[PDB]
Amino acid sequence: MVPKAFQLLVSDTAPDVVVSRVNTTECYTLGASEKDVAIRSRYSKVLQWCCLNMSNLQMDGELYVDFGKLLLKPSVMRKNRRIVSSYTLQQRLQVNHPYTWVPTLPESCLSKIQEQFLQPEGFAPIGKGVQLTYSGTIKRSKDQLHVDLDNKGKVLAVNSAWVNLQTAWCTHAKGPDVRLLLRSRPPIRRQDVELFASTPIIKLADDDVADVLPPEHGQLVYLSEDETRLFERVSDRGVTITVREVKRQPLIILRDEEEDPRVEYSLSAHIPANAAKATDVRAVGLTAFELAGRLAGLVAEDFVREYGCEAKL
Amino acid sequence: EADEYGDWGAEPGFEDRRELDFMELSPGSPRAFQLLHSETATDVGIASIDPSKLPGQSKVKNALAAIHVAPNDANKMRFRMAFEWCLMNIWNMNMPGELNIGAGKALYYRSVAKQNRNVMPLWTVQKHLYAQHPYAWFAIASESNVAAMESLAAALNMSIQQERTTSYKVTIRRMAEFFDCELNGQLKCTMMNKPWDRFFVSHYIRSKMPDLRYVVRARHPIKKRIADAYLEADILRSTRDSVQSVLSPELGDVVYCCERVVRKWAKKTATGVTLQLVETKRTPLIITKAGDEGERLEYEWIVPLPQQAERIDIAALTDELWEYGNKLAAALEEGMEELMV
Repeated sequence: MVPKAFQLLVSDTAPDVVVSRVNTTECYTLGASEKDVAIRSRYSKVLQWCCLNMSNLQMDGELYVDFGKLLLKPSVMRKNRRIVSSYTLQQRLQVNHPYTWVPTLPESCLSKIQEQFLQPEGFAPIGKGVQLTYSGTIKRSKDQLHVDLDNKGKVLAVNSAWVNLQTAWCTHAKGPDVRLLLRSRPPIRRQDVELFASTPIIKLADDDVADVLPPEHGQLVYLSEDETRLFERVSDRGVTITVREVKRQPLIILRDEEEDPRVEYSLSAHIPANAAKATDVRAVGLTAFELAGRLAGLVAEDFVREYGCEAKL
Repeated sequence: EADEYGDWGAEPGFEDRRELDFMELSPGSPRAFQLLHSETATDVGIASIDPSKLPGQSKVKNALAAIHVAPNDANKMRFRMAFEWCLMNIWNMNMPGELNIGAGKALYYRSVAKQNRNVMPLWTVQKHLYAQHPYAWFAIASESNVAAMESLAAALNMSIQQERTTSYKVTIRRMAEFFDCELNGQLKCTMMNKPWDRFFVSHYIRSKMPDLRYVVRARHPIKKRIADAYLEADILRSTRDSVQSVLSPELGDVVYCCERVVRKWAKKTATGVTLQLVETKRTPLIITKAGDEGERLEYEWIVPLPQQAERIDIAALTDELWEYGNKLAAALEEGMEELMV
């Protein structure tokens, strides 16, 4: 019903060449392009096209950027080739999901991020200190709803499954990788918001969570405790960017790939159908990319020191 | 169009279309074309990483993360793949062949000034350059390049072998069929090969002025009676001014001529392969093409294609050939700056 885009934008790669004309129809020679202009070109073009698609579909959207490590399954390589074409690598990643996204960031980096990224930027703290929330995932017959719960566990919000229309993966040697996505939420049908508010999803007991959801109403496949701190920046031209810092610890898990505390930083915005007509999404995308690159460069040293993920070929 | 990148989904059967990613062939004028660059590398390196301390990944002790590759290694790997492919094709045929590394500059041309995008990735450029073959190689050198190449040969312990031998090259056309011919200096008919068929051409575009081109070419077998008749027959008379054709009665007309001062430095490489350094000072003499005129000095590597039975180390041979081509380019570079097209 709608096209979707997948991109693996590895940094420090320049797949393009400048076509420099030389005087003596036309004639030219090839020259080395800049280090990473092509990445920004692809990101901006795909963002603009998919945002146009959304606008013609009067669908809301969100530009979601998070920081973590993208670990490829060892089965991605064929015939044991260390070096492979980027186009082939992307077409291989798309076919069967060999990629594994791990949103994380070292604990000690928080002060450095606040002093050298949040404070120098227009980013200012908002909200009321730190808010504790429970993020849960309810699988159903044909859909996978998401639910937010307060300290008591009451149903704060019910949301439909995120649909990703554009999924980019900025990848860096030393620093944490950056995943950039454009997401949409098909409207929750109204009964569901009611259905899940009345029925107690979870039953708190001395800070221990036991599922009490009626089994016919899906299963609580995923559940986690979240400590959320919000920062916001409303720059000129009426575009807002939000830094959500989440200390997340899962409680009820389905698979053994998500079982540890994790610190996540997410840059988010909004692309309303009406606003996007008068909004240059080019600037929003470029600003998000630049901010992500700056923070990745800031935290690269401590990410390497604490996690040791240094991809050297 | 807009799908020139790996976006907008996964089109089915990508491995079939992208199996020959390192080059560009259109199955049934070189058949095989690849374009390289000294600072551009579409290749991405899949390294080995240790995600022992990640959250959620404490049992997996090995994972893969994509990173950038130095363009030297990516070009090495692409050239090795293309060379292995062309070697496989040659060995499938009975063709004997050779790989020549020539020096010069490559110039292209756009069909129409409109719809010309300033910055494109390599593969679409390769597609455009192989669609109608809109390119031209200009082999250039200087007199200082003579001393530079002499010093390079002395450093590489090259053998002197041939010195300043003079020969000629001519082409005879019957119907549209074309014959290449090599003649000895004293108007002696020497060798009657068929024109070179290049199965693989690589435009390795360096950053600086000197530019390297690797070409793998083979000769079809020559049918006996025509070549034998050509051997004894006098084809090229020489007046005191220049050469002239006396081959009319039983041959098609001559189209091209040339005089070659040839200087060959040969040596055995690290592996069991013999390589040559050919210095060719060519004077066009009689020509029919509007661009051939002008004396041209060329420096080339020439390596005969090793046979299948010899079973030479292909990877090491490719590494040595790339290293020697880079050495040639580096030696020629300091002398080659004044051209500026």
